[PDB]
Amino acid sequence: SANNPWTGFQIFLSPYYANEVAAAAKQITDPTLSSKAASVANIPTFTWLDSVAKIPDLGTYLASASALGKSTGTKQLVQIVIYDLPDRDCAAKAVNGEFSIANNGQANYENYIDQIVAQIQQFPDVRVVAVIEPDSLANLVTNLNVQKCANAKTTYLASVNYALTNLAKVGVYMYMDAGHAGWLGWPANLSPAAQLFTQVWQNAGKSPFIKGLATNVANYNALQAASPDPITQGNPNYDEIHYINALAPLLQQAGWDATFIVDQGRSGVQNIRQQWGDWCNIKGAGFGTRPTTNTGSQFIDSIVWVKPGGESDGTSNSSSPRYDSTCSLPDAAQPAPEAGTWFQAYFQTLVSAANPPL
Repeated sequence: SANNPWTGFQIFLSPYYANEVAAAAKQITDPTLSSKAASVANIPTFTWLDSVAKIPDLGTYLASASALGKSTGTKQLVQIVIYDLPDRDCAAKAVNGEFSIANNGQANYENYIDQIVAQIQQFPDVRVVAVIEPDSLANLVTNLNVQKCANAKTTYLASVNYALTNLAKVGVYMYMDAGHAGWLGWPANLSPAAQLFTQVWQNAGKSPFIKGLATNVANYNALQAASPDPITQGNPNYDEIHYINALAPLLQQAGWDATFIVDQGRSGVQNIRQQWGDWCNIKGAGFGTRPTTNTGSQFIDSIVWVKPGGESDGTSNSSSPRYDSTCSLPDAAQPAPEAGTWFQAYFQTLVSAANPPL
């Protein structure tokens, strides 16, 4: 499209990820690996607003970005993930997330959005790009047979709508999460997916700030695969570019000339999964293509690092109340700590296996 949110801006680098990476490079013993590892703090990632407790961090990042822009003669851009739906991750094996539908989820999520909007409103010289609710809408395409998802459907739709509608009022550029090629890219899932995303776009008033969709968030697919990963058998859309090429024209026909962003933060190593649906701490993953607007596709505004590689996807300890058995599969790195916390051994391999190399 004409207006790529990233062009003409400097991305604000997460100080939280930078601090994690610096501490990790010190725990890495080999000096050559260590310098490459240390350089990861300079690679832009998304900040996950996975709880209300993270909202004050957003405020500090906006204010820091505003001051940095003035100090360096740049316009700054802060990258966030909206990730706090009630009954979050409905098809997962474990309950996570602070809000529940049965305890005023909708009002509490709305208040979470209101607190985010109230921060963003105070810093109009900082641009914000938000990924909207990974692992939400995609479940409403393929997983309505999952009872938790069926029962969450109206709440997910209403809550995502509230986020889109109100973040648009403060000019946030938004990409709704849209799964990945092995979820919604199956040809038979494309039309149902397009129908859902276009209904969501319509309900939020077709705001031009709703730029499109984010794919491969927290996943491992290639953007452009050299050859199909064996996990993809049966699906001609074996990588993200095939998925996006197939989905984009369906959205265009609805009057939404959508554009896309694609997570590649853990895509450096292909052919590492037994089954395509295995998502948790996949062993042998490497850092992938670094964020860039040089995407190779008319539909793709940016390659991004949404999931911050090195932070766990979930614990492998079956005694944890947060335990999802996907995190104990043969292709999951074990033992693994709680979701969101630092997983040092996993980070070190991401560095060693990076492709292109660091």
